[PDB]
Amino acid sequence: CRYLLVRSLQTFSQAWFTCRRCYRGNLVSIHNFNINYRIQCSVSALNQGQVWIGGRITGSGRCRRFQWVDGSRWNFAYWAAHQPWSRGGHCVALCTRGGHWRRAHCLRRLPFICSY
Ligand SMILES: [Cl-]
Repeated sequence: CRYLLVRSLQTFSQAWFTCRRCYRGNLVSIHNFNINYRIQCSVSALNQGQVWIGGRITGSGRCRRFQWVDGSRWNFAYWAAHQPWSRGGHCVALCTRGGHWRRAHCLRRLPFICSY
């Protein structure tokens, strides 16, 4: 899986369409632990504690159906302790320290990982 770290802080939608606009891809869609580690390796120097990825807790009310923007299936997740319920927004963000996933509010401006 090819992935590119963009260091500019942008909202989720911004990042999503930024990946599509600049590199013709999407926000990274992680499907195993290897990619999660390599992506964790690429975000070991980021001061920002989190980075956006393609995850979406998209559910009408309380359906809370995790889904990737890229459309790929949702078969893997590396959730942090005390996650991912009763906290956070609708958009997922990978914690730079450790590599565990979080739930963040989409309007937050954080670095992101573009796939290509
Ligand atoms: Cl939100």
